[PDB]
Amino acid sequence: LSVFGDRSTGETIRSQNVMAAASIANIVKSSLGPVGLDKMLVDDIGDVTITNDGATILKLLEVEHPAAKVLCELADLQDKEVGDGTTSVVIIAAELLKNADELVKQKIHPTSVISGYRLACKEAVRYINENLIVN
Amino acid sequence: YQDRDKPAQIRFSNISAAKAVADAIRTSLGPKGMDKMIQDGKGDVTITNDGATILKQMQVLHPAARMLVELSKAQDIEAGDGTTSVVIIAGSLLDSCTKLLQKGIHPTIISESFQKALEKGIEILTDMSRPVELSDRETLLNSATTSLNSKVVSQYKRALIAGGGAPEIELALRLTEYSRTLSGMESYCVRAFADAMEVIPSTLAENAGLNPISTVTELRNRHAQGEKTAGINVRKGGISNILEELVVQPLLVSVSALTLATETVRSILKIDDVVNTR
Amino acid sequence: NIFKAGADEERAETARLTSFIGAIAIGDLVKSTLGPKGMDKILLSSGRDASLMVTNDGATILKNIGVDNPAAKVLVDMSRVQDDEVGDGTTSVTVLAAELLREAESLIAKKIHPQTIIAGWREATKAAREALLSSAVDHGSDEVKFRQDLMNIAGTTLSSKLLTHHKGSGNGGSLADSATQQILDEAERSLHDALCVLAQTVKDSRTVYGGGCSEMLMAHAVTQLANRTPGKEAVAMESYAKALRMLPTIIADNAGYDSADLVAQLRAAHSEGNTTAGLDMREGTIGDMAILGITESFQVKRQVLLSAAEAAEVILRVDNIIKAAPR
Amino acid sequence: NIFKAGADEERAETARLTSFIGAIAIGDLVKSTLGPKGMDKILLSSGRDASLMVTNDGATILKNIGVDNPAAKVLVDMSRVQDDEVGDGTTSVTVLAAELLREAESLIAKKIHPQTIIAGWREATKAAREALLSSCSEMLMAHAVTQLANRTPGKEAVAMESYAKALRMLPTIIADNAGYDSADLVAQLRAAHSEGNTTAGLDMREGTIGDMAILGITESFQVKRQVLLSAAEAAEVILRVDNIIKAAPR
Amino acid sequence: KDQDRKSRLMGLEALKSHIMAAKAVANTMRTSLGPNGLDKMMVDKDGDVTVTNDGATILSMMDVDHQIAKLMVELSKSQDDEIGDGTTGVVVLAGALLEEAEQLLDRGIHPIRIADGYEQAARVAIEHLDKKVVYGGGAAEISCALAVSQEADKCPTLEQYAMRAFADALEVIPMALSENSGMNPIQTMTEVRARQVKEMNPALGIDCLHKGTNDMKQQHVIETLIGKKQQISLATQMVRMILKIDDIRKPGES
Amino acid sequence: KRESGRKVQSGNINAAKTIADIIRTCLGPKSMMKMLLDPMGGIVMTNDGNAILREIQVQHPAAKSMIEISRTQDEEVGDGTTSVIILAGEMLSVAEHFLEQQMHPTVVISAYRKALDDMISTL
Ligand SMILES: Nc1ncnc2c1ncn2[C@@H]1O[C@H](COP(=O)(O)OP(=O)(O)O)[C@@H](O)[C@H]1O
Repeated sequence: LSVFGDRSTGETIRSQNVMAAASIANIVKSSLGPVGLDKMLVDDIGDVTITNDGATILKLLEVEHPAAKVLCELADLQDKEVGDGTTSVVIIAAELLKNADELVKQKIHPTSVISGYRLACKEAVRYINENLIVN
Repeated sequence: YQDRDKPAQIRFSNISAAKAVADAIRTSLGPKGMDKMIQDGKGDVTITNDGATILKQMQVLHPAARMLVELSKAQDIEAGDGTTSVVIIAGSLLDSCTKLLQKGIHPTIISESFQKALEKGIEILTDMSRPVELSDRETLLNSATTSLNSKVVSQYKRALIAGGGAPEIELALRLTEYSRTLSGMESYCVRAFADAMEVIPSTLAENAGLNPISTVTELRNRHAQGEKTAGINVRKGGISNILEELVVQPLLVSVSALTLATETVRSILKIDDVVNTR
Repeated sequence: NIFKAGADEERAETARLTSFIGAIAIGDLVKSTLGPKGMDKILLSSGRDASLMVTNDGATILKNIGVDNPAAKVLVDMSRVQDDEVGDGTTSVTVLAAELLREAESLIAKKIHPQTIIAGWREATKAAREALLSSAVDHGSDEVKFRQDLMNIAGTTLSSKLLTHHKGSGNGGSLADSATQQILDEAERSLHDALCVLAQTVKDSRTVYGGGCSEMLMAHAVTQLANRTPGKEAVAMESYAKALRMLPTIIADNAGYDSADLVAQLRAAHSEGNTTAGLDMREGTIGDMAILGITESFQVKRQVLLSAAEAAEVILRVDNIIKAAPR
Repeated sequence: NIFKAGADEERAETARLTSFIGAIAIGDLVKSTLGPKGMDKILLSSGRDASLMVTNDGATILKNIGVDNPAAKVLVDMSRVQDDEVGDGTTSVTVLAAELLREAESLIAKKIHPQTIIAGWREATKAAREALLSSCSEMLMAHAVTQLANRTPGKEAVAMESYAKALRMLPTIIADNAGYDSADLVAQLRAAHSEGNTTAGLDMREGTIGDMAILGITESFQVKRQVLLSAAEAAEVILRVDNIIKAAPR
Repeated sequence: KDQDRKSRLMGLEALKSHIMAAKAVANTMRTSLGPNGLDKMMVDKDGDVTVTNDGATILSMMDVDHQIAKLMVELSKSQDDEIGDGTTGVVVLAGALLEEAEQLLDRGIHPIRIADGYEQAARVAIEHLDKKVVYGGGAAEISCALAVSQEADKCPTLEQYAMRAFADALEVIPMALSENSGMNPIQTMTEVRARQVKEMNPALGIDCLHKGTNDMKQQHVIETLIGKKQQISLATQMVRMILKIDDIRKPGES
Repeated sequence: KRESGRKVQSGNINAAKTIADIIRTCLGPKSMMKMLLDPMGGIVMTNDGNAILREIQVQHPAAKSMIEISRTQDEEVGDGTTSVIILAGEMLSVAEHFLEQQMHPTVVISAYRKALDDMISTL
């Protein structure tokens, strides 16, 4: 087919988006928790913003990739809604993709994976609510 | 044979470009259709599964492939539904034509044969449909409400037919029986028309996590024994009686799809070559 | 420094090839459109995308395509004359002329001079023209029969057109109700083409059977003339007959039927009486053209025979193309 | 590893080319020698310089020359049968059979089956023999076959013409070797025999057409009958083959 | 030892490669089927030259070094002692079943499942046949294809696609006789099949010798019932034996 | 583009160590001189640790941090700046315990912060 652009299909597109989200997670993986390690942020001019906060990193992290930008838009949803847990979100979502990508290699369709993750989140919220402690 | 002059290369050039547009838009069929990523030239990126929006944002340059794009617009104006199913049907018929042309069958014989399957096809769908009363505002409410539940907003031809690709299986099943009574090249040309319809439910079964073969293979027996009520139910994730699930579509969508798709396949088949003017 | 800086000259060896390759290409371009089962064709001007269109009209294809070869421009201009003047036979003229040059290139390969070829084609065109004159059928009385012939001739002209689905000097809604202007424009063109030959049919009530009957009947008289003729003229006239027989061969090939079976059967038919057999595109076999109701005007087939022979005669007389330095 | 260690197998179009070229090559080898004005030819063996010689007999040319392809051996073996059994017409068999295969190669390119061609040649051989009994001879047989082409089904008509066209090439090659305009002499014989005059032929002495009955030139009936049959039969074998199976050399 | 240069290929790429070899042996013999079959020019190792169309003699001289093709020859060695006549019909039918199987591998069917489908259809065909005896000329193959096609609808499992493929593969024998006779194969195929339903229920064959018409019963062309039963049985058994092979390992010389 | 893993810490060490090796001999009253090739072919024979690093171009951001921290020293204290970079480079030059022993930096940093409280008390 002749077009004014470019196209690319297949399972490798899932892998390319998986390795991208996995890369963004590793940028904020070692900085998880109160003993997290600091990380440099070399801007375009030359300034170097050193910090360990995962939320501050993702606001300044600039990776020109669509899958990474989805997690950046995802960060704003968690920051505004609650204001914490953004680092665990990007790390949890990255492992679900790296594990789901392995299932896709075992001839497991993503629709069956999407259905499993939805039911797991429902039951997880149930088990969480059943094992709380009130204020 | 020598086959010095090779005008068939333009048929395979138009079929490949036509089949390419269908292969891309195939996965986005149904509620469980896999989304697709479109990136504008400026830098913006978007995600969607509506087949109509994807074809517009493809920038199709080939003439034969543009006929499928304009074909999808005709379905939107006439019926307004089944936009993605039309392009998938045309891509499979042309892919089936690639097997017939290798056997030494002419495009005109293939074109005239497909019209006979279309003529018998409309009779098959119209016979197994469910007539309704238009003045009865009860049927129109639940018909659009249940259909709108399949659309984005779920909270806020006087006939009907089942979904889940069941019209394509009854069409493919009885056309194979109709081809046994025919004579000449129309037999293989109509059988190939029947096998092409099976791409739709196998695509729905694939998107629903089921096996594409065993799903349509099981339904072809349920249609030989039962009726068109048997179709793929993605809400439950398996084969079920679609008449009970209240997942139906009007008759004009399935009829206009075969009508407009076959006319495009007949038009593409009649292309012997293209001339560049100035 | 004989011809440089734009100015070129093709010698006798190359100009003999360029003259035929240019003309034969235009014939093979639009031969697929011949017959009621003609193949469509896309036209897309370079540099612009809005010029897309699809058609199976041999006349419309030649009008829009540009031509740089002078040998091809002669054959194209001679075809546009048939479309503007007669309104029918634009495709048969281009195909019949090209098939003659295709066979002529095989004759010159046998060291047959072009002038020796032209002598045979002039004698064959007389015998071929005499065949239509004898087999032509006029209708002075029985206006019902003459009215029926106009209906058959109208269907032949309208064949392979947009409208194919549905007494003196010859100076909204679907098509059946006679949607946009493109439908009405092509409706006027093919319909005007029918009025041209139909008006010519009133001025000349003679009619001949189409579907390969007239083309095969003329080809038979040429083969008979090949029995009483000098040596080299026989081999040249034999190629004139084969060019006429290639017309129904193309009408059958475009329809998907076995052309070698149908066309060779018509030879055995016409060779032993039976000057009515032709191609039945409906069923895909041979049948009497009179019973099936297929017939064409005599002046149309006459001009198609003469314009095709006169066109090919000009190419053979050419042996060296001269191109000066373009400005 | 489908074929190795000497053994080999030729495909359809490969064995097609190998079957016709091997037979047609032997044809054009002896085409120049056909006729009283036959062109000489040199034969020079390997390792024996003293074996240099010159001749124009087609039988002497084929007996000494080696044959590698198997299809050519079938045509060369049948030529030796004509030299031993009959004793004359050896070059006519080899030239006529190759012209039949030269035309059959063209018909196969036109999507014509070999078996359909053999059905026409068998019918054509009947009308040709009937023309000899009623009766230069090469054009009489071709005239009857051309008339038979107008009294036959569709595809068989085209095969009959190639059979007549092959017979017409014999006086063409006889005239070409003599230096005369073969296109005029042969086309004049065709125009003659088509309307009476079933005694016309070539006059190599004067270089024109003359009455064979008056000039006193004639050939035996049994010789021409075997030349027609041995050529069509030999060409039938090659045309019927579609695959060649080569075994390992010992 | 000699692990270097060892053959290593498996999956669909291996099965399709095996199917590619069997098709070459079938297509080579598909033209030599019937009385109008095209002969084969065989050159012996000793330099001899022979020409014939015997299916058995073609396979004996055909020294194909591919292993999958050798099994096709070993099959025909036994057929000469059981059937005798249709040695080309076995190889031509096996190549047809493997060619149609290639369309199923793309759909995602397992080779062992196709093997079970053909074994089920082969029993339906064998059951229907009793209903230089049965009527030859391809009448039996066309009648069996209709029965297998109808019974395929009564197979609710993935073998349904394989049963349909057995019907189309059965038609290659009559489709080959029409091609070798110089006629349109598909037009002659479907016309005879429609006559077996629309015109009349009894089976009718193909007129390959260009005699009066079809209905070989009038032409007195009849084959043995044991012949046809073993023909499609040996063909199916060879297809199952080839479908159940997905690795040809041979150590190379280092 | 970017750096990740053990390559970063070992890379920052070589950068800070390299900046200290320049001015190792610029300490004391018998300090050694340095030759700075200007882009125009000129030379400056200064022996001031602040002036040397000010004129040198550095690509690693770790070197920019070492130099920028030295400039902050000059504003507060115009002496001992050369000792800061040498000690910071020597404290980082012990890469045996850092990577070859596979100790985490938090283990090293806890020891360096414990010694600093002891170094302050001893002085
Ligand atoms: N006369 C001296 N004898 C021994 N050591 C000295 C002497 N003068 C300076 N030093 C040492 O040199 C170091 C650097 O001194 P100074 O040049 O004043 O600071 P900076 O090198 O940062 O400019 C001091 O730590 C001091 O111990």
